[PDB]
Amino acid sequence: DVQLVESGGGLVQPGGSRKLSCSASGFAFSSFGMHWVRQAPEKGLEWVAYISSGSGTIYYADTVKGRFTISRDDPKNTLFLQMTSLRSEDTAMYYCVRSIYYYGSSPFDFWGQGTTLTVSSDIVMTQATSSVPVTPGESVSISCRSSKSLLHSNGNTYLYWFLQRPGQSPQLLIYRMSNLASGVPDRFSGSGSGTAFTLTISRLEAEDVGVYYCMQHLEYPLTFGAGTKLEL
Amino acid sequence: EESRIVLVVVYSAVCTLGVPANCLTAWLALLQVLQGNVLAVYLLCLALCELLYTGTLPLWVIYIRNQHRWTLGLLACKVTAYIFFCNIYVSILFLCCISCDRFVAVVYALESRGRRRRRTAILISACIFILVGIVHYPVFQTEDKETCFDMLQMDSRIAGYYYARFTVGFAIPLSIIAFTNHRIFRSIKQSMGLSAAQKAKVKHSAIAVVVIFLVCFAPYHLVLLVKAAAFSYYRGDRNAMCGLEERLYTASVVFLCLSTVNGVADPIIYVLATDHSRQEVSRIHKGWKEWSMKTDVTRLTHSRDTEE
Amino acid sequence: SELDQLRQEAEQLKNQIRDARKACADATLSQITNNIDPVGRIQMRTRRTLRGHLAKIYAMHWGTDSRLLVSASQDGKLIIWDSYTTNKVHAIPLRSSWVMTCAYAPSGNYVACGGLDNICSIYNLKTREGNVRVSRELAGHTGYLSCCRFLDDNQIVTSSGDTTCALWDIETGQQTTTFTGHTGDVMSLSLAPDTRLFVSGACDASAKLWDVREGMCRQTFTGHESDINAICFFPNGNAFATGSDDATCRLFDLRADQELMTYSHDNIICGITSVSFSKSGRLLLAGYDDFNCNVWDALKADRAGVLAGHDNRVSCLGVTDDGMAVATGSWDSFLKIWN
Amino acid sequence: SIAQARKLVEQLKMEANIDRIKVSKAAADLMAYCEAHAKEDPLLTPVPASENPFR
Amino acid sequence: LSAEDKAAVERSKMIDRNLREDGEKAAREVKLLLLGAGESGKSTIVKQMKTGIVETHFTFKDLHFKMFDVGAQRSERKKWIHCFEGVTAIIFCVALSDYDLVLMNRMHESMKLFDSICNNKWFTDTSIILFLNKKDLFEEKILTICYPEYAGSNTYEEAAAYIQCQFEDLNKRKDTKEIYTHFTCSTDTKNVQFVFDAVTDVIIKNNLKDCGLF
Ligand SMILES: Cc1c(C(=O)O)oc2ccc(NC(=O)CCC(=O)c3ccccc3)cc12
Repeated sequence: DVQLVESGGGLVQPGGSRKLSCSASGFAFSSFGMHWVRQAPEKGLEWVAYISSGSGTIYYADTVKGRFTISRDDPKNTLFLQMTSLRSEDTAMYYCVRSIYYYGSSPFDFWGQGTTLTVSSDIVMTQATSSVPVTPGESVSISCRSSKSLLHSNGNTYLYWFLQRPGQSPQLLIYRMSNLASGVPDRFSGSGSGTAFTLTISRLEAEDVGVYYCMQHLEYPLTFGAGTKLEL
Repeated sequence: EESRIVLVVVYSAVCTLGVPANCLTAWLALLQVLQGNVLAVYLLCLALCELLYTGTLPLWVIYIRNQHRWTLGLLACKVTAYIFFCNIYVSILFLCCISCDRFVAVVYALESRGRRRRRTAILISACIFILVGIVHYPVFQTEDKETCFDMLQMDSRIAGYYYARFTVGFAIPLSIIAFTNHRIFRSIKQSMGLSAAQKAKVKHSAIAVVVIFLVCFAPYHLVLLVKAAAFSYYRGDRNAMCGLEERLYTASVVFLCLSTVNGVADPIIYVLATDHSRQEVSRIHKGWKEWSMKTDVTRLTHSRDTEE
Repeated sequence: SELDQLRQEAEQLKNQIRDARKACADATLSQITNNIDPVGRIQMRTRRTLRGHLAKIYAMHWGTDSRLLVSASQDGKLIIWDSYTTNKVHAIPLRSSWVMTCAYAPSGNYVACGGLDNICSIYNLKTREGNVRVSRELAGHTGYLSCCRFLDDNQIVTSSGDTTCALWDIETGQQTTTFTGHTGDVMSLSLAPDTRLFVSGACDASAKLWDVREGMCRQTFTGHESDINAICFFPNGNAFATGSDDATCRLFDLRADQELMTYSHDNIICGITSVSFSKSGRLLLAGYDDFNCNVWDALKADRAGVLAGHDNRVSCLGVTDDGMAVATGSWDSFLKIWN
Repeated sequence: SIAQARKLVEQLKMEANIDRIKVSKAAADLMAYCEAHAKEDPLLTPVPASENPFR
Repeated sequence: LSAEDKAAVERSKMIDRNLREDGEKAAREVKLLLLGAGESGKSTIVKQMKTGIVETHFTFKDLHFKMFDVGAQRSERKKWIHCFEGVTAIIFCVALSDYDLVLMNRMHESMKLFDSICNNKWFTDTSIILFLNKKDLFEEKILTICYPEYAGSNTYEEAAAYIQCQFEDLNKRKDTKEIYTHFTCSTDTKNVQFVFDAVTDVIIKNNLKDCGLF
C-alpha cells in the first residue's frame, strides 16, 4: 500500500517552535491534498491544518490561523509543517490525512499514525452520549445531531464517519451518509434527516470496538464531533 | 475669409467620411481577429487609435476657426491637442513595430517562433503608450501658460522642447524603417527560393509603403525642421521672425489639411499599400449584402408577375 | 460450373429473404407515420459549451450515470468531463499518438482506448493510488482498430481492420471467439442493450449479426452502395440504423431484416459520420459532412431539427442513457451539449 | 478458390436461420416507449426547467 | 458551492495549464509522412537519416523531426489518409531499376498512387518530395521493356531525366504542390538536406500568407 508515517514529536516547550514531516511513498504527492488533524490525548479529535494539491489555497483553524504554516516538496515527495508558539489547546495527536477532491471521490481515504505531542463562532455538532454500552450480535444506532442542516443546494449531505481501533489509526466507514468505502463490510449504514443524522451498526464482535465521530464538510471549518466511545 | 469656410468644409468632410470608413474596418478587424494573428492585434490597436483620431478639432475649427480664442479656459483644447499628438506618435511607432515584426519574422524565421506569446505585442504597445505620455507631459508642465498664447511662434525654450520632441519623432522612425527594410533587402537578395516576380512585388510593396509614409508626412517634417533650424540660430535668424514661421498661413493651413488627409483613413492606406485588388473586399461586400437584404428582386418579380 | 450455380443459389435465397422483407412489412415505417404527430421544431439551445481541448476530437462516450463522459482525440488525450460544472477531472496520456476508438465501462471502473496501430489498451480509473495506469494491453491482432465495446467487465468485443471481429477476455488475454465472415475491413459496431448479440458492419457495403455463445454469424444485411461509416443499435433490441457515404441513413430491423426507408434528401450530398437514437426514440441524430448537424425522426424521417453549433466535420455524437441531454463534437476541438 | 467456397457454403447455410416477425410490433414497442419513457424524455415531451439539472 | 467545488476548479485549472504546456512543447515538431512502396529503399533511407505504423524521431541542427512510416497496413487508404492532414511534408520513395519486373509493370502502377494522392481533396496544398532508388542498376542493365513510347537514347542521363520528368508531369491540377524531385544516389551523405531546405523555405512561405506580405 502507501506509507503515511510522521517525523515524530516530543515534549515541546510552551510557546516554542518545531518542524514536522509526513513521509510519503507509493502515490502521487503532486496531485493529492494533505490535512493535519488534531486528536486530544485524553479524549477529542479536532482540526489542525490544510494544503491543497497545487498550493493555491491554505486554510487554518482559529488559533492555527496564525502561528502555523505548511509546505510541500514534490521532488522528494514530502510534506513539512512549521509550528510556532505551541499552546495546550494546540498540542494533540496530530494525525496525517491524505485526500483528493473530485467528482465521486471518497475524501479522507487514508490516515497516518500520529505523534505523542504533549506540551510540558463556528458550527458545533454533538452526539447523544460518548459512552453507549453495546452487546455483540445486536444492532445499535448512534446519532450525531447538527445545529445547521448539511443539505447543500446541490442536494448532497456532507458527512463522514470513522472507526478508531484500539491503539491504531482510524478507518473510514461511510461517506456522504449513503455510500460505503473500500475494505468495509455491509453492516454499516447511514440514516436520519438533514438536521439529525445516525449511523446504524450491526453484527458486533471483537473487531469493531473504538471511537466514532461525525464529520462536517459543508463549509470552511471541518469541525469534528464530540465523539462516542463504544464501550462493551 | 472664404479660405476659412472652404477649409472647414473640407476638414469636416474628411473627418465625417473617416468615421464610416474607420468603423467598417474596425468591424472587419473584429471579424478577422476571431481567426487573426499578432499583426491582427497590432492592426486592432492601430484601428482603435484611428477611431480616437475621428476628429474633435473639426468642431472647434468650425465654431471659432482657431484664433486661439477658445472657450473652455484653454483647458480642453490642450487636452484635444495632446490626444491628437499622442495618436499621431503612437501610429508612427505602431508602423515601426510592425516593420520590426516583419523583419524578425522574415530574416530570423528559425528564431521568430519565440514571438507567439499573444501578449508581448500589447505589452510593447502599452510601454510605448507610457513613453509617449511621459514624454508629452513635461511639455504641459512647461506650458503653464494656460492663458491665450500661440503654440507655434513662441519663444526659444518651448520651441527648443518642440525641436527635441519633433527631431526625436522624425529621425528615429525613419531609422528603424530604413534599417529593417535595408536588411530585408540584403536577405532577399540572398533569398531565391521564391519566384522573382513575387520577390519584386514584395520589395515594391515595402518600398511603396515607406515612400507613401514619407511623402504623406514630409511637408510637415520640412516646415518643422525649418522652424527648429531658425530657432536654433539663437544668436540671430537669417530672416525676420514675422517673415518666417509660415507667414503665408494660408499655405500652412492647407498643408495641415493635406497632412491630416494623409493621416486620415490609415486603414485604407494600409489596405492600399499591401494590395490594390483583393478578394477579401468582395467577400466583405457579399457579407454586407447578406446582412442587409436590399436586393429587391423577389418583390419586384412578384410585382411584375402577380398582376397577370 | 460449381461456384456459379452456388452463387445463383445464394441469389435465390437472397430473393426469398427479400420477398420475406416485402411480406413481413405489409406497410413500411414511412407509410405508418401519418397518425403520429411530429416532434416539431425542437429549438435545442446550448445549456453548456464544453471547450478546452486543442486538436481534432474524434470520439466521445457517455457514462451510465448520464453525467460523466469521455472524450478522445488525435492530440493524445483522454479527458473525463463533467455534466453541469464543466470542470474536467481526469486527463490520461496515450502510448500511441493516433487514436480513433474509445469506450467507457458501464460501472466506470475501466476505460478502453485504441488507435490504428492494432493495439487495444485498457486502463483502470478507480485505483488505490488515485491515478490511471495501464491495466492491460489487449493486442493480439493486426491492422487498425475501428470499434471497441464492453460486453462485460471482463468480456470485450473489438472490431478492427483485419476483416475480423474478436471477443476477448481481459483475464486470459486471448481471443475467446473470432468472427471472420467479413471480407472488407469493418468500421463500427453497436452492441445490443441486452448484451447477448451484436451486429458488425464493414466496408463490404454489408453487415452481419454475431452471437457470443456460438461465436458464429446469424443474419446478413445488405443494400448499401458503399462503405458503412457508422451504425447504432435501437434500445428496444430489435432494430438498428446505419449511415454511410451514400447519404442514405437506413433502418434495418434485426428480427425482420427489411429495408424500412432510405432516410435521405437530395439537398444532402454529404456523407454520414455518426448515428444515434434517443432513450425513447422518436428522433434519429445524425452527422454529415456539411457542418450543420441534423436530427431527423425515428419514425417520420422528415426534417425535424438543424443544429449549427460547429463549423467543421462533426466527428462524434452521443446521447445520455437518461435521454436528458445530447453531446456532439467536431474537428474544431469543441464539444457542445444541447437540451 | 475451392477452400473459400466451403467456408462460403457453410456460412450461407448457417445464415439461413432467420427470424420472421413483423415491425408493427416494434411500432407498438416504441409507442410503449412514448407512453412510459418519453413521458420522462425531454426531447419529445419537454419537462420544466425546475427539474432540469443544467439550468 | 463549498471547498470541494473550489478544489475541483483548482484541479481543472492545473490540468488546463499542463495541457497548454504539453501543447506548446509538442507544437515544435515537424510532420513528415513517408510513403515507401515495397522495395523502395525504406531500410536505406532510415539508415541515411540516422505490426502497426512505426514512429521515428530524429534531430537536425536545432529542429526536431517526427516521421510516421505506414508499412504493411493492407487497408483502404481513404479511411486513414485524412489522419495525416496536418502533415507538413509528404515523402515518396520509388525504385528505378525495377522496370523489368511484372507481377502490369510496377512503374506504371506507381504513378497511379502519385496521381491519385495529388488530386485528392484533403491534400490540396501539401509539399511533396519524391526520392529515387536503384540508379546504378538501372544504368547498368539499360528501355523497350517498360517505356517503348519514348524510343530515345539508351544513355543513363537522357533515360533517367525522362523518367523523373514523367513522374513530375502527371501533377494534375494541383500545381501548388511543388514536386521536389531529387537525384538520390542511395549513397549520398545527407539526403535529409534535400528535405530540410524544402521544408524551411516552405516554412517561410507558410509564414508569408500569415505574415500578410504574400
Ligand atoms: C491656438 C492655435 C493652435 C492650436 O490649437 O494648437 O494652432 C494654431 C495655429 C496657428 C494659430 N495662429 C493663428 O490664429 C493665425 C494667425 C497667425 O499665426 C499669424 C499672425 C500674424 C502674423 C503671422 C501669423 C493659432 C493656433
